[PDB]
Amino acid sequence: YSTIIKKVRFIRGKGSFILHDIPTRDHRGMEVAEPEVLGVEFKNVLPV
Amino acid sequence: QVYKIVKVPSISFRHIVMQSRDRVLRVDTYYEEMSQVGDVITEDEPEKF
Amino acid sequence: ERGGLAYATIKYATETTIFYLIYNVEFSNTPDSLVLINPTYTMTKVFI
Amino acid sequence: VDMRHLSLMQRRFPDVLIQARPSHFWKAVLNDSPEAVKAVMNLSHSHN
Repeated sequence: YSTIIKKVRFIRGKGSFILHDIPTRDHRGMEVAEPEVLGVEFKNVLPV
Repeated sequence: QVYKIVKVPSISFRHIVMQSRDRVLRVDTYYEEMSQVGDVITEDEPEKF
Repeated sequence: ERGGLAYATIKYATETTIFYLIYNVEFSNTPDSLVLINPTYTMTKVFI
Repeated sequence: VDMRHLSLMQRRFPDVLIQARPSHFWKAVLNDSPEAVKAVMNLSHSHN
């Protein structure tokens, strides 16, 4: 039960965040998101 | 003050001789003055453009 | 830097110039003012 | 009138003039101005 409560506490604490001043970029007169704000990492597949 | 008063109009055209006699070059100073006043333009920042 | 999002960055527009060359004939007395050490090339061209 | 003419010129040539937002046009027309107006407008826009 200690492991169970520790895991559920970790799940609760991991997902509590507020966004503030995300980086942006200007493109074709609009605002676009810079690759690091969205949670996708694809560094390895680009050179190949 | 929006306008100015002057005694002589500004120079506009001038000439260059290439040591020759038959022909010379005529150039316009307005184009040079307009060229020299601008700034470097990059597509990344529309505000500078 | 190595292994980044890209190998190199490019500024598409930079300082570009158009020149009009008329050598003074008297300067031929001292050729050092108008002689290059080796043949060279000119790259840019602008039409108006 | 500068704002109106800038919008018109942006609409005239879409292929060689890039897209833009009204905020960029306002910043550009505010930058080139007697700076008493710039100072008071900067203070007002900082307050509200």
